[PDB]
Amino acid sequence: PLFGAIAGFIEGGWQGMVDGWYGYHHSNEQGSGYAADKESTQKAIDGVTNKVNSIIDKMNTQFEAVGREFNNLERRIENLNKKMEDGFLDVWTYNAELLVLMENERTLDFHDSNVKNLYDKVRLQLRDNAKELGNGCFEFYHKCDNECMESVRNGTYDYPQYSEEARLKRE
Amino acid sequence: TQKAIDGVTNKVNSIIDKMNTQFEAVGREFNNLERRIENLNKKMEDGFLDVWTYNAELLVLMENERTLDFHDSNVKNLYDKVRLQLRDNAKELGNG
Amino acid sequence: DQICIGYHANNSTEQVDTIMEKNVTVTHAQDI
Ligand SMILES: *[C@@H]1O[C@H](CO)[C@@H](O)[C@H](O)[C@H]1NC(C)=O
Ligand SMILES: *[C@@H]1O[C@H](CO)[C@@H](O)[C@H](O)[C@H]1NC(C)=O
Ligand SMILES: *[C@@H]1O[C@H](CO)[C@@H](O)[C@H](O)[C@H]1NC(C)=O
Repeated sequence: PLFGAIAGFIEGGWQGMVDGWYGYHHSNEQGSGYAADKESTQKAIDGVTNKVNSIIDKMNTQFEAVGREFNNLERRIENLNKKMEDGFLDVWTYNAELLVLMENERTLDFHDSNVKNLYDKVRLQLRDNAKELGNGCFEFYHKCDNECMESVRNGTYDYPQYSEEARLKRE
Repeated sequence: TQKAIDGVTNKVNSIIDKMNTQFEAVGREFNNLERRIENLNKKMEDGFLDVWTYNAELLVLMENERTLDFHDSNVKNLYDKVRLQLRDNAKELGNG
Repeated sequence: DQICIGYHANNSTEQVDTIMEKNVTVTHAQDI
């Protein structure tokens, strides 16, 4: 202005970071950039376009109303035709609108679960070498520069490399 | 609780709103030499009633699972909110 | 040395509807 990340413990979005849908924001002594996590954004985009294309594909065989004419002594058949065409249009209108509603909530929950899964991926990598600040941040306990920033953003974070300074800094 | 009750009443109201334009069966009469068209009318009305019965029952089933999972996610998001703020000052006992 | 995780935004006024909430503002939406 289901999952608890988007509009959850992460309070709001980031206007500066425009490269992807989800990403990072590092703030060390060497600078402060707003990077984007690829292979999560691309997976989300692929899933979203696949979902949209399936919604287009499943609705190709709808009902097409044709014009049939009847005379004044064919009013029951005219009423039957009107009710058939209107009932099929109502059925497909309900199908389209209700499918839009469900897939909209599913898309929002999918984005939320993607953000929470990225959060959990970073949490499972840093382990105790960091500190969950509660808003989606991990204040590092050792000296972490760009070289370990890119490994956190990669998926190749090396836990045994950094454990001496964290214990000393704690009280 | 306020957000949860607003969500479930909104879900129920959208369930009522999407089903205003169902099929309404109208009585049409045919004679003994109009039996094919009588069968056509019977099959049309019964097929539309079956379609909307399936729509209502299946929508009730999905929205019932969604409501139960919504309450479950609300409880888990409250639990995770309290864990996040308490940090190491507390201790998870496992039961909540 | 923070490595905060978040998501993308604009100032867009694109609005969608879900089952439990209307007037949902979204970053990107596709009218169909
Ligand atoms: C991150 O991955 C890219 C792509 O494979 C690679 O070039 C880069 O060296 C990696 N960084 C680290 C710290 O391993
Ligand atoms: C939001 O949805 C409501 C229905 O609850 C509708 O009246 C309103 O026009 C929508 N908002 C906008 C800005 O169109
Ligand atoms: C917001 O998303 C819209 C589409 O709704 C897109 O045109 C735009 O690039 C994003 N950013 C801004 C600043 O509007």
